[PDB]
Amino acid sequence: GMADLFSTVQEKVAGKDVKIVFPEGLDERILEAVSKLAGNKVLNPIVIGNENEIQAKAKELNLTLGGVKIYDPHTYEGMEDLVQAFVERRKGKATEEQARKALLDENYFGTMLVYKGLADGLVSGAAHSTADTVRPALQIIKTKEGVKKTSGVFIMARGEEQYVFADCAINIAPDSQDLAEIAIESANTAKMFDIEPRVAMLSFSTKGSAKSDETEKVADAVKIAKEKAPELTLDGEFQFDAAFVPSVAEKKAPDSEIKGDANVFVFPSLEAGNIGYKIAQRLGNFEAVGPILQGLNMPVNDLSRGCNAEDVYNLALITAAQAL
Amino acid sequence: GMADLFSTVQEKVAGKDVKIVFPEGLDERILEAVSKLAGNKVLNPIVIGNENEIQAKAKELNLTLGGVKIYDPHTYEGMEDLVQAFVERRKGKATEEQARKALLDENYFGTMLVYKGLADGLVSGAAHSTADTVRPALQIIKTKEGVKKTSGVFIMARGEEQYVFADCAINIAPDSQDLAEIAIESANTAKMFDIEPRVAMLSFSTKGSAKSDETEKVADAVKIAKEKAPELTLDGEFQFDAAFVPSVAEKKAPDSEIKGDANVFVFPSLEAGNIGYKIAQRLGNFEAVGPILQGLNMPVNDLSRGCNAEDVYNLALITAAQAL
Repeated sequence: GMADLFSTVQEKVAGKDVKIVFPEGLDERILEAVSKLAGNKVLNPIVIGNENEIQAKAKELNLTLGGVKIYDPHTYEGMEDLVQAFVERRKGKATEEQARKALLDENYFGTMLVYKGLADGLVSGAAHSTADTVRPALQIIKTKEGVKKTSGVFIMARGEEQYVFADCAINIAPDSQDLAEIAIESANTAKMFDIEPRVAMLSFSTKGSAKSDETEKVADAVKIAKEKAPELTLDGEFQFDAAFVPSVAEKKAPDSEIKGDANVFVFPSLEAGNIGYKIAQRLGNFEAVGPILQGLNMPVNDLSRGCNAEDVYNLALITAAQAL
Repeated sequence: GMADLFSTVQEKVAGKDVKIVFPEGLDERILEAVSKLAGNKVLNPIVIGNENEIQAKAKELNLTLGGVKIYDPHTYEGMEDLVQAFVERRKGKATEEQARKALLDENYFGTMLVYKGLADGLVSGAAHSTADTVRPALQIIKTKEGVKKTSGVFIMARGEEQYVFADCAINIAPDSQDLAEIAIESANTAKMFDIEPRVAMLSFSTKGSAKSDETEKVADAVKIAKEKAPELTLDGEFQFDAAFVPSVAEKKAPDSEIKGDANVFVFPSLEAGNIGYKIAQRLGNFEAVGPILQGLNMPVNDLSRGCNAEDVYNLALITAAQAL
């Protein structure tokens, strides 16, 4: 099912020994996943925390920290090189004493590391709010070329069915500019899982039906997106019908690239997207892969507190894929 | 499936010979439905339009207009009375010449009838925009006691599962007052189909998670509703998880009337509610009964252009139930 989908990712990732930092060094979920990732030599895990503590924790979990590297912010040699890199990146917003204090935090340390090439991607979240992960990710590592914000996609899968759901996690109330972006960036993220982009900007009316600011927003959003990325197959302001079942596509809106065959759905707002993926999951019995951030300079992803020890492993595979 | 749900309604409706007006007299969907309703003596259909025409059209669909009554705005004997009743209900907003013109419109004419007791409910929409149906319904018949607006609910059903989805059709951007309303009104409508109300005001966070205007809105809504209707089992600001799966309920928000067993979900906005019932339908493979308006003084419902001849039949059953 969804598993067939990760082996695809792990295929590209395995062997290229990509470094992924896991700030939550004492978390057994992280440890178990790290211990196994290193054990099968899929990628190079870098844990963060006190070595003696981490080592002892791994032993009570009957684990071994094989090809696993450990960095402790209170011992790390490159500190001032880092502390100085941080203050410079914060363009004055940070004193030296501040940066020093800041970098003693596992998430910030781990991010400075990804930032200075000493790691290729970060993976945290199993013991921090999603903000605490995405925060530094935005102060330090920043967004790529023509991107202004990050968004969280969700790979959805049921047997052969695989879709992407646009920003059901970060941006609360996106505007025309943002939606256009989420669409384009999601289409790129969908490439990673070997899916062929076909975006459908969702709303509560199809190409005209109801006309309010809400439908304009999405509509406007489609112009901007079609304008920026002309080749991307994406038409806009579709109800889920029009976007999902072909019969309804020709009735409500023919003469449109999307012929009721969209596989990347961009929601109009966080209220619709979050409730959306969740209904698809709990009601449609679709497997759902947690929020995957996108559009950053370097891969950074957020696990859910109470995640699975195998969720850490897979987020890791997705994160290392984004870096490759 | 859904079918059992209708026999339930038809059980209460059949025999009490309720009158339902169908303004779209020349529509074959209405004619086929009206022909059958009258055929089984379920209710008393009143079609609106030219008799010779309607009669001729019934002929080419191999229909008989048995216990079906036909009213023609251009012939109706009580028209003078109706025009005056309209001007009065339009408190000066309409001239006499204007009300006369207005009442020659099948939707307005059928609404005036419902309004003066000559019919019990109206059913239109098979050939008019949803605006054209709800318009006169709001100028003429109006909202009940303490209701300020209408909202469109959807009965959802898959096998044994039956739920109600809050305003996925009328109100674009509801506020705390409206959401609170939609919740209470939807809980009542849910009674009609023999469902035991358990409202869950949805959003993108559970009791506290994220705090923005958006979560406040819904949260505020829950106070207003619990205040107004103390006995109604409804707790608020749940993500769909919290509302749908018990495991998630005790984790994210125990000490709440809703223990992951909600069966009436009130969405925070039309973008979420419309995209929501449709994902449930096309992905969850749930059967969805089109928009059912609620809270008006007299039943008025809207079919979708391109509905089923059986969709008219069932909307009629529901509309007649709302009247009883």
